[PDB]
Amino acid sequence: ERPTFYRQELNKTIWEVPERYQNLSPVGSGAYGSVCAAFDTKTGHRVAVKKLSRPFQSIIHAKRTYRELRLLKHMKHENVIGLLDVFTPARSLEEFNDVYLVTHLMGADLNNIVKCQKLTDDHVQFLIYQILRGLKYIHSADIIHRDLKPSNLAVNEDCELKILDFGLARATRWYRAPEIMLNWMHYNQTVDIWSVGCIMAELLTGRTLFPGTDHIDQLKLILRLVGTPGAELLKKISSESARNYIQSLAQMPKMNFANVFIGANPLAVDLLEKMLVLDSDKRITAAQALAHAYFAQYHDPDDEPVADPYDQSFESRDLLIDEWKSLTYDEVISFVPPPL
Ligand SMILES: Cc1ccccc1-n1cc(C(=O)NCc2ncc(C(=O)N[C@@H](CCC3CCCCC3)C(N)=O)s2)cn1
Repeated sequence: ERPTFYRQELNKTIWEVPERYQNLSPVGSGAYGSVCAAFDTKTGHRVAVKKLSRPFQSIIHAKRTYRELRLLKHMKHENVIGLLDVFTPARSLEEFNDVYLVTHLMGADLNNIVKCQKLTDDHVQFLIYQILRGLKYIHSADIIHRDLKPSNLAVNEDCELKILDFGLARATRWYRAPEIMLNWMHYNQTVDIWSVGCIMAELLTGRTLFPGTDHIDQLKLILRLVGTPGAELLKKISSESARNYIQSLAQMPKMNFANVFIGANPLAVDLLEKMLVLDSDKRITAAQALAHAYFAQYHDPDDEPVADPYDQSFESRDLLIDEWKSLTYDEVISFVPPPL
């Protein structure tokens, strides 16, 4: 039942796509990759079409291609980007050299909702609720985002939010957890919870919480708010050199957040305290945060679903370039679209 394709020049390359997709036009000025908006003649809705770059040039390109298709095929949740379609003009494995991914077309990213102005407390509740609902789902599959920031979060006009990643699945360091920038090495899923705390502060105040000029300055701004490590945290660091280094960027106590977020909802301030903890073993989880009193008007414990298990064992394998290309071809052929 193979569709009829048509060719055109877009982004100075030949795009070849099913006649299903009409009125292609480049969007994002390069910020999303090679992406066009299009009209889906099957549904009457607009979609985003991404063309992958040199997908089987090398073992590293081939494994990156496979990884992104496996992640997108897994994600089935309202608050996470999903795969509407995946296609290739190739009629066989022999001629397989191009991959196209189709998602929802979003309206605006969170920088374009905030625009350096405060949001209302009710609007902040609704946005952060949806990010946490998405993160409960991703974390339940043992997937960590690792680069959450306003540019990777997007809404429609009804303010319905989805999580995406415009980088390489694993630019600015303003949203990065302190353990990552201190090279502490034993990361857990609450690196994403740190990023959510920074984003929530920014929605409430209209300003960046930790706008560091450089790597050193980023850590000094963090430690001025959250303080020098306590005795319980220092006991979990191996190297004398690492313990000296963190203490040399601090020598200062944790501030009370009630003194920093003047005018804010006291439940907002309590939740920010539980997200922005230096010791990642003591940081609140996505599931715990959804039950916090700050989200009473939105929380439904019966509609905060978890993921099917995600087999990540390919990440440990060393395969030949034609093997990664064949595994990718099989995943295109096996795709089942979501319901109309
Ligand atoms: C028009 C607009 C306006 C304002 C903001 C955003 C948008 N906008 C851009 C797209 C888009 O590029 N869609 C095509 C895509 N293919 C692939 C995508 C993607 O997110 N891969 C991830 C997938 C895996 C992650 C895993 C963590 C959770 C999020 C998905 C990756 N880098 O491998 S997104 C849709 N809407």
